[PDB]
Amino acid sequence: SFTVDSARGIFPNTLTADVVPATIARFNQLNAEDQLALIWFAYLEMGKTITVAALGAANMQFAEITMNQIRQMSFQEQTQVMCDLANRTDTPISRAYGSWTANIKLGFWYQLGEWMAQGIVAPIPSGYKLSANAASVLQAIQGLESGQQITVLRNCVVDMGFDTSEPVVVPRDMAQRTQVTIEGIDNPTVLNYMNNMNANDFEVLIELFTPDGALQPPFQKPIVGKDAVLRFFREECQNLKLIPERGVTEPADGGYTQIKVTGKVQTPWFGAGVGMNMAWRFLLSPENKIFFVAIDLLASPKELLNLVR
Amino acid sequence: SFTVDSARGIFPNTLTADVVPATIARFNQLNAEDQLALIWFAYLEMGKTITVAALGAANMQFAEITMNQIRQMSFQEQTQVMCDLANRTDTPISRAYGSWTANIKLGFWYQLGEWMAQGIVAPIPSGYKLSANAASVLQAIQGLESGQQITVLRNCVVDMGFDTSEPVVVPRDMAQRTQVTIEGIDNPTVLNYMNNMNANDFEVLIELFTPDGALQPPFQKPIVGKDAVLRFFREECQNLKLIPERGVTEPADGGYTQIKVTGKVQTPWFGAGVGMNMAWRFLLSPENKIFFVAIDLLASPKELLNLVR
Ligand SMILES: CC1=C(/C=C/C(C)=C/C=C/C(C)=C/C=C/C=C(C)/C=C/C=C(C)/C=C/C2=C(C)C(=O)CCC2(C)C)C(C)(C)CCC1=O
Ligand SMILES: CC1=C(/C=C/C(C)=C/C=C/C(C)=C/C=C/C=C(C)/C=C/C=C(C)/C=C/C2=C(C)C(=O)CCC2(C)C)C(C)(C)CCC1=O
Repeated sequence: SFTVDSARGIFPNTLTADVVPATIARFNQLNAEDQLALIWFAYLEMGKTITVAALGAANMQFAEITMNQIRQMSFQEQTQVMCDLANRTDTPISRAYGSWTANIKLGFWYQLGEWMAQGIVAPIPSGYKLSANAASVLQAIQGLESGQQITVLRNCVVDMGFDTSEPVVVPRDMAQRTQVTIEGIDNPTVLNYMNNMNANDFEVLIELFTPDGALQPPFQKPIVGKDAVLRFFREECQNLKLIPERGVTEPADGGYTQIKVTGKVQTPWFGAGVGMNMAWRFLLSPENKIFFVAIDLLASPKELLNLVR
Repeated sequence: SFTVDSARGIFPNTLTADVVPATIARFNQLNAEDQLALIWFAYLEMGKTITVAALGAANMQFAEITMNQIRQMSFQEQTQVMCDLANRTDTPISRAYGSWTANIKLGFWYQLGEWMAQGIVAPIPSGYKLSANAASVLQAIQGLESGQQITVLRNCVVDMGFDTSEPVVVPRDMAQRTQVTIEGIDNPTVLNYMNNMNANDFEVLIELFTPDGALQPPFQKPIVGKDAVLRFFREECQNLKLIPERGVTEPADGGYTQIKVTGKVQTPWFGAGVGMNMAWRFLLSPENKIFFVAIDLLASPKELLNLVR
């Protein structure tokens, strides 16, 4: 009667941008000094693109205390803390970082990055050489389209720190809510998944799922059950713009229904500056609830028009 | 024996950018809808220049709660709150805003501005007309050099709300502190004023002043006494870059000494993107303490080379 394991293979010819996890794996072999410098360089040719729209919502007071403690350190001390983070070293600061949600980690580095650009905290050593391995990883990153580039950078940041404040979640006022249109799809479960995402209405959204329903983010394991999925929505999924374009519906065994939708997604971290090409792969129960949805980062815009079996 | 009143006229041929307070005065006559739209337009052609370097230091948790409350409002409700702020209306939100320090007010509008650019909060009405008066004020703003433009915008923002959380102040580590060089000036009181400013070392800095010493910001009244001046330093003066260039020293009556220094200042809100041309006008006591310093926004770069009586 379909498992999460079996559901995650629906629409198998959806070609994903698996260069992204490949490059992350290459990055995770580098030494910490290589990792910091590589991101800095990759940051120098897209850092002015980040926006503050994702902040003001992740609440940073306690993290900012640590940021100011770093700001008071000598450049040798600041360098060591950043290496501790990259190495996932077991230190108090690195444990604190590792406890943070993804948006707080990103805001932490975003602020430190601006402080570095203004000399307020330690820049990357002027005459420091990217190792041969690191130079090749950087070159690979520079060759990716922006949506894949920012995904690599986010995942690299989020994984730092030693692995062991709740964000304010705000549903949009009804008068401003939009309704998507999807060429070839009118199933309200799919339309309302998109619309409640876009309105941050996660309490309505989570009711579209089966009790054991699962959601699989790009290049991640499935998140299983309403509690975990809702937790993921509130922690990470605020102020996305989901812009689906088209989709197809296929019968599935046992009264299930599988739907593929392609389109574009914008993250509040970059706004309209970066449109990532995505696919949503749904498996709906006989009661038309979401038992499984996978969200794929597509290999290229050509995949937006790939709706064949 | 010199008063603050008499001291503020030293070096009188220092030509200031008094177009800045003139344009602020014109702005303060406009209706609230005109004020919001005018800033938005003026913001559209310099908004991507603002940086986050001034945040993470003004601590915004409590202000951000109000920002999220605004984010939840209908566009009609959000519009009214912003008009209340511009009109300095006596409302709870506008009283809260009016109680904030300058950097918190600026961060509040900075975040709302990004949210507006992404549709998260109410944009300016598409078919709204700047009145004839407002169109002329906007044109005047657009014609100013960047340093004067950002000064107009800051003062306009700071004055909103109904007039009735402490920032983390971080002195630079000694190993990173820089020393200015000023062509024609070696008086340590002047050099160390600049150096302690640049290191956020306000407790050392304030000791350079006489007990009754006064500081006059651009187009402001003098701030009088160590307590008030130190308060101003900690609330507003973190992470400036003072880049003095040259200066002159003149004897003054009663064993006093008057010094003029010209150069450039950068604010963390824009980093190196905006260099404001400034003059510092010091009156030093016989004990070589700062009895008075005025900081002038100069009319044009030509004034950097104006050291004549
Ligand atoms: C680290 C470092 C730096 C700092 C560097 C910095 C500041 C780096 C920061 C980089 C940032 C801000 C990266 C943000 C990436 C966000 C992405 C890819 C969002 C994707 C969301 C998607 C696809 C949504 C998907 C969704 C859809 C549609 C659903 O349907 C369901 C939900 C779901 C979520 C799945 C320095 C520069 C300081 C140098 C030193 C150093 O080391
Ligand atoms: C409002 C509004 C918007 C928002 C607009 C926004 C976000 C506007 C934000 C504008 C910003 C961030 C303006 C910042 C200006 C800072 C300056 C001029 C610093 C000067 C410091 C100096 C000269 C230092 C001087 C110093 C020296 C050297 C000393 O020696 C001693 C100390 C002293 C301090 C004197 C929207 C876009 C949302 C539209 C709606 C709407 O209404």
